Amino acid sequence: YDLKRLRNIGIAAHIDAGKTTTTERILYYTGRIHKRGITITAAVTTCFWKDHRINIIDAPGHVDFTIEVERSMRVLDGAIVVFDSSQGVEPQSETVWRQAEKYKVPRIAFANKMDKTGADLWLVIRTMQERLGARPVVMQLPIGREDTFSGIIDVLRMKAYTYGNDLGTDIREIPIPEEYLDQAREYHEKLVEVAADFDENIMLKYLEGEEPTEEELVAAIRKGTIDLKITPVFLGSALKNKGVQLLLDAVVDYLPSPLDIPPIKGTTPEGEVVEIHPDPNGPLAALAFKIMADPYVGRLTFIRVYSGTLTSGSYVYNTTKGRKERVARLLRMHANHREEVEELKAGDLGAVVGLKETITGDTLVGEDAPRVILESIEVPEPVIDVAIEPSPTFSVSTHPETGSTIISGMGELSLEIIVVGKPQVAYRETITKPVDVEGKFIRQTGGRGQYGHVKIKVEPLPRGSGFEFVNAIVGGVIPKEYIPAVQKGIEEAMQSGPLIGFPVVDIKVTLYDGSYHEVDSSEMAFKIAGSMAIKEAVQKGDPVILEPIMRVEVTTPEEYMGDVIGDLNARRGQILGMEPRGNAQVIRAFVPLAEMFGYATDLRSKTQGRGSFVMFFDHYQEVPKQVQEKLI
Ligand SMILES: Nc1nc2c(ncn2[C@@H]2O[C@H](COP(=O)(O)OP(=O)(O)NP(=O)(O)O)[C@@H](O)[C@H]2O)c(=O)[nH]1
Ligand SMILES: [Mg+2]
Repeated sequence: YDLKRLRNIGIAAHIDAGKTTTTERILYYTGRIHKRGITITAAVTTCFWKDHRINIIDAPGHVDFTIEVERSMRVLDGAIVVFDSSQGVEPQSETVWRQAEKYKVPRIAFANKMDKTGADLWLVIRTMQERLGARPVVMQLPIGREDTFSGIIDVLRMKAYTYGNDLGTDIREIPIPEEYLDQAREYHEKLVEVAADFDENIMLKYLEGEEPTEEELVAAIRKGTIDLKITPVFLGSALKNKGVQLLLDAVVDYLPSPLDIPPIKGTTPEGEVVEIHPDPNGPLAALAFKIMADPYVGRLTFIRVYSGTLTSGSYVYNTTKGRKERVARLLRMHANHREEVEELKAGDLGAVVGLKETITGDTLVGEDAPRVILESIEVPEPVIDVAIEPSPTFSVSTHPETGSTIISGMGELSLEIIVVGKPQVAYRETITKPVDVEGKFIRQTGGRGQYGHVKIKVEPLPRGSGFEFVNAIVGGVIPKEYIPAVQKGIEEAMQSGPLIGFPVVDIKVTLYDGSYHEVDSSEMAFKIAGSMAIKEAVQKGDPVILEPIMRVEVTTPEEYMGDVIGDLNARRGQILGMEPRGNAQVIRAFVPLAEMFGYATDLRSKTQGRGSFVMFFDHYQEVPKQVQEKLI
């Protein structure tokens, strides 16, 4: 174990770019030494390359636009960004890129599919400059083109490589062929010129015409990469097994260890925000980031250790839940087998066996360690509903729309992870003026007399105040044995209101009068009496509809910046602010959830596919008269 030799990485790309085949070839090359039909299912997979441990953190999720991604991004240290060489940086690659600096994560690029017709390194470079404002450094040059792509020039070390087959079984270092020498020389000088910006010493040699050392140049490019200022570009063909080992070399060379990235923050008991340094002999602090029901050992919990050491066969403490846990065994997942380990130290990742109450996002500490918390406990709201009848916001409930069960969540595509219904907004209903009404069920039904009679007062309560019920009955006017029945009825009717059928929310109900019959009264009669009363009260109380208003962040290139604002205002929005993020602009806005349906598509049609958005429930508000009348 040595912290400097760890490379915690994620591979990021468009859906067609080659993330999976680049991953699997990586696992191939890394596992040849010493060491059924599946798509690699393991949140973190460990492997070895030139005396370094590479932990590949997978981010499957789904549509990868979710806020779930930031956990994946906080658990890894660096990224390889994979471009498809025919296209340059792609609309989503532009968003995928936009996520990475949104999280201060050092990245290298991999210009993939260099074998495919259209493949052009230069189109990748120029578009990274123009669209992403990236400052790419040309680290490699291709030998041949498309179908003739056969070799790669390393312009840092001025070496070339040629590939005999497409199988990854024949690699040979070769001299830079003569017709690429001028270009190679020219791009070497450019790379020295970049490196000179990060090392005074190198600038001087550049001016004097002295060649710097491999070590210096690698260091200077490493500095700039980690400092987020440059992006070394590498190229190849994962499918035709060319460029992959040189990519792995670049992971070691330029990507950060856990010491190279600023440390994670924690909230202590006393409430302060403290930094936590990767010290293995410090107290234990770990974060769970995915749970898997694997067959062989049952519930697995994957963790990243930030400080201290997690030991097999000991007790830990879950600070997010306030609970003892027994770590029965610790495991690592390799490409073909699982390994039982005695411990897991700071800066490392693995899986734990035997945990019971630990969910993803939860903090684990040593038994006598400081009780710190790493991820804000915020528990979001249930704003969308889906009738899916043919705990992390896949909540399941049963109420109105008899014989239909619902899956409530938030974020159109974001709640859609379990998903035969269509997405509906969670409207509420309330009154705007106090009323005073009666409920009366006086009937001959079911072999006997039935009689219930309640009078209630109903007021609206400040927005968000909830429900209040008061019983102001005097001298058994309604017999005491029946009050629970009438409460029960009031509650039942408040589940479905008068305008559109949704729960009633911010009202105060006061039961103040009524009457009964000495033989004919019963619990059933007073239940219905109360239910009748509240229905009438909500109709008479000049009722209004409350919709949820979302907080929205849209990131868009400046040229479309006028067209998006136009569109947001057409969606009954209010434009709150606008602060830049790279050569992009982020527009914050309030907008109704009713107006955000299929927004991902309109934004991409008004933005040439390069803009994206995130969304959060903020508050309930009334619909204007127009929208209410129309909501029928
Ligand atoms: N010509 C060529 N095709 C490639 C290369 N790498 C991948 N492909 C092809 O491109 C397609 C996408 O592969 P894949 O690894 O699934 O990409 P992905 O980004 O993982 N897909 P997704 O994210 O949707 O699961 C496949 O047909 C794959 O074989 C390459 O280097 N050259
Ligand atoms: Mg894939």
